[PDB]
Amino acid sequence: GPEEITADIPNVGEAALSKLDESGIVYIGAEVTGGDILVGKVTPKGETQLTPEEKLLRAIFGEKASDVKDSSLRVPNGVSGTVIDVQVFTRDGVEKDKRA
Amino acid sequence: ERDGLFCARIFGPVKDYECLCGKYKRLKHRGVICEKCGVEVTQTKVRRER
Amino acid sequence: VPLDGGRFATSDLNDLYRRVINRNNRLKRLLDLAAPDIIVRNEKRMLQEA
Amino acid sequence: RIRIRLKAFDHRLIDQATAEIVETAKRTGAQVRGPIPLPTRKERFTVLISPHVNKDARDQYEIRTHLRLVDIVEPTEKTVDALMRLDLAAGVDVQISLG
Amino acid sequence: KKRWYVVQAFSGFEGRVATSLREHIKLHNMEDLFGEVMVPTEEVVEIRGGQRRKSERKFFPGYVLVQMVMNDASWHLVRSVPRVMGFIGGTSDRPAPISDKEVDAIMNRLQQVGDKPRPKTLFEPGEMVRVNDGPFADFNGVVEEVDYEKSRLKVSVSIFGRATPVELDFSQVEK
DNA sequence: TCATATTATTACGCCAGACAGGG
DNA sequence: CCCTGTCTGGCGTCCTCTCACCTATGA
Repeated sequence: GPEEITADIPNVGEAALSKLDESGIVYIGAEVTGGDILVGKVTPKGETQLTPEEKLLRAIFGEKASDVKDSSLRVPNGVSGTVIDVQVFTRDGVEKDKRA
Repeated sequence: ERDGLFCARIFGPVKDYECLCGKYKRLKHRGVICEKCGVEVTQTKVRRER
Repeated sequence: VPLDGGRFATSDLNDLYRRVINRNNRLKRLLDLAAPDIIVRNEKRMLQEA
Repeated sequence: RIRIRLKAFDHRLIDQATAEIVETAKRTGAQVRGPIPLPTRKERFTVLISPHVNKDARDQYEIRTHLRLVDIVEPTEKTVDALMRLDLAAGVDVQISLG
Repeated sequence: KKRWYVVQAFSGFEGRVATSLREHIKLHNMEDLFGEVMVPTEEVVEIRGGQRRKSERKFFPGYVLVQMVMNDASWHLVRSVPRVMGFIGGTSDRPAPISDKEVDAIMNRLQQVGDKPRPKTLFEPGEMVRVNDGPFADFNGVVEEVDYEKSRLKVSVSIFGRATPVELDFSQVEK
């Protein structure tokens, strides 16, 4: 399947996601450090060993991703900064999310 | 594609102990080769030497 | 190598081996179906040059 | 078109399966036909419950085999293959058939 | 008397080379110096077949056969036809015609194109067939059943665990 | 999408090493 | 047959950093 830019992201907690909005993209103005998350991005994994819970979770939300593989964009290790401008370009047909 | 330049039954599996067809993945089940794709479930380092 | 654009800009070796295997398979088929000898001379010249 | 015949003894389970397969279809492809319920087979059985003799003493059992007919009108590249990895819950015999 | 010669074209533009060659003949009106032009024949698709459609038939590997005579004017004519490399022979001064003793045996083989042939084949369950047509294309499986009376090999998508048993034609799937 | 298979520029500077030509 | 122009191949500095750009065809 395609990828996800949304902020419902595995393996992360409050301390990473406090600097993102409700749709993955960092704010305009958030002064970040070297190694935070700017854009949250997760790619498909798979069910493989679909267990009773895994099979029940693949028919309750109606989504098949599920845990996903973190591939979020990060600030390269060493540089600080202040996010001044965010561009979002969308290939036509794709659902625009709330920040686009 | 079997059996072109990049192969699996000539040169070995792409993933370690990961048979192309997939049937052997036990620690007490090593040495036996595959029957479907006939890929000896071994290591991918052997695609550097065959 | 992938170039992260859906395509593989291949290395030169796979291109060369692919040319040898194309020309060799066409020469096996032309020696199979009894081609006239001028054409299989030309085909062997092409294989030698590949 | 891909006709899909779900068969199971538990009806709730079969329902769950059907919904699952619909979900599978609908994200990848488009225009899923729908989950059509066919008639249930109520295969009954009578048996003598006594060791030796009492013929009016009986237990009547039955097995309710439920049928669910799901159809897919447009088989795309992505959709059909999606089912390969997508196995359904145990105790539900599925039967896909394209054309 | 017009003898045969072999022309090399850019492989893939061969029908367009043949058409441009006929047109250059009827432009420079050396009509008495060219007989025919033979291209991509002896079709067979893949295996067997008794219906139409199918297509994807090709034997000519890039060579164009020309009934011709040899003057240097006609030689310059054929090499001035576009997308033509040159003749294939012993030398480039006097290029080589092919034969005539192997034309008698080739004539009998061309007359038996469709009269009485099509030899039978066989198959077995192992290890697995290949599907390249319909939604099952790009998938492999095994033939649990092989109806030789209906010419239909029963092969299941064989999904890791429990797949579904479908029927594919011999040409629809590959061994 | 899945096999088909190669043509219309020149403008370095020695320095060895092999080759046909000729007194 | 021993000089000889002439032609063909084979060299030509290490280390690092930034950027862009990547085969056509096709019933």
